[PDB]
Amino acid sequence: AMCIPLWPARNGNTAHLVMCPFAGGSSSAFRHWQAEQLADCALSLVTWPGRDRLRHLEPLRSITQLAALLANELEASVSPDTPLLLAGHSMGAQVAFETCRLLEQRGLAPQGLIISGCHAPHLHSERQLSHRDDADFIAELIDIGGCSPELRENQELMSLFLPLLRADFYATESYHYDSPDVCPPLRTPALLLCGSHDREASWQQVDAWRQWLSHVTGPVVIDGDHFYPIQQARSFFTQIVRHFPHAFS
Repeated sequence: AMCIPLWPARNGNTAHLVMCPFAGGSSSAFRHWQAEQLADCALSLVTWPGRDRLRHLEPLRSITQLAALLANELEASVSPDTPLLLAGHSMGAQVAFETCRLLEQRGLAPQGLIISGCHAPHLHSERQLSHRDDADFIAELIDIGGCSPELRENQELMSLFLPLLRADFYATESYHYDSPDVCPPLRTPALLLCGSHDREASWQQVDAWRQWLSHVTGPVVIDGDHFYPIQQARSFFTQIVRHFPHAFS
């Protein structure tokens, strides 16, 4: 399964929040979330094929391919009686959006979509990595914030990580539409989140998601940098719960 549980539901809550991770983010990226359940919904993290317990698979190189895998899994595994919330940050926002698109088409719209820290699909990120050689690629990764310079000093780590990181960044950078009118807007209620000091996604880049979303609140600004879903988890989940009161009973 792509989805791995992080929180069980508690206090009788029936909602299930499914989180799509960062580009190159890993299992370990979200241990901080497992340390303390901040809301009563069940909470699962999506694993891209090619790493963690799915390392026996080749990494996919397309946002829409990831979304098709995830939409099928959720359609098979989530009871239609379960209020479903789809969330994603950075590249995960693109997968969450496209997954929501497929579920919505199928008559299985989730109760909510949370788009965090990501430019809209008709835009390109101002940071671009896929054209760079390995040294430059890693320097961008370090600049983003979730990568040790130790990676540069070990060809074996580089041979392990770079195909995964490069696959992720190719996927998220090649993901682009010429115009919002290429698809009908999504009707699933949506929340836009962005960070006050997030260098990967400005308020304007996230606000542009309103071209694709019929029922949207935000951007709601969380005080933090690109890692605010982790470093400011309390604000992150507070804003999610607040904006989806139906789904949290």
